[PDB]
Amino acid sequence: SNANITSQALNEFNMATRRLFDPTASNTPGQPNQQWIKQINDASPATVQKEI
Amino acid sequence: QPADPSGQQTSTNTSNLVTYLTNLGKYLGYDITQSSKAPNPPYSQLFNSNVVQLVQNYAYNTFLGAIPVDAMSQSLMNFVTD
Amino acid sequence: QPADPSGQQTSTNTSNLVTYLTNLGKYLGY
Repeated sequence: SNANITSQALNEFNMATRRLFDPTASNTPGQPNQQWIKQINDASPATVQKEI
Repeated sequence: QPADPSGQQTSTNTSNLVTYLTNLGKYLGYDITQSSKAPNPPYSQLFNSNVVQLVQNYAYNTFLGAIPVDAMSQSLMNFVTD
Repeated sequence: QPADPSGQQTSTNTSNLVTYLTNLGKYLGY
């Protein structure tokens, strides 16, 4: 019902490069789930500390 | 009326307090004077804990499963006994 | 009786303090 296919190498890739560029992210300002850099640009100090 | 010096001194102290709070806000990197530029609503939690949690769980599962194991019996491919 | 300006000044200062603390809390993310 929610079967999702992933591999070891693919998961490592999506782990390492989900914070650099995300093809599933939104590239236009004003939408949610934007790029990680842009989200950091607006995040609070506590949020970026947790992300660290 | 006879002005109390305590009132004037407290007025100067409070103005100094507001100035010093503004300066501290500026030093920390924020502009405190206007509430509009402040975040609304504020956010303290992670961006999206659900998606990252899913990624970590899937990574743990993939590491556990991908590694090739001796497959001759159900009790022979175990990683940890009890 | 006429009001001493010190009281009004302190009231405005304290309201500004309330506002500034709320903005600082919002900026930190709370």
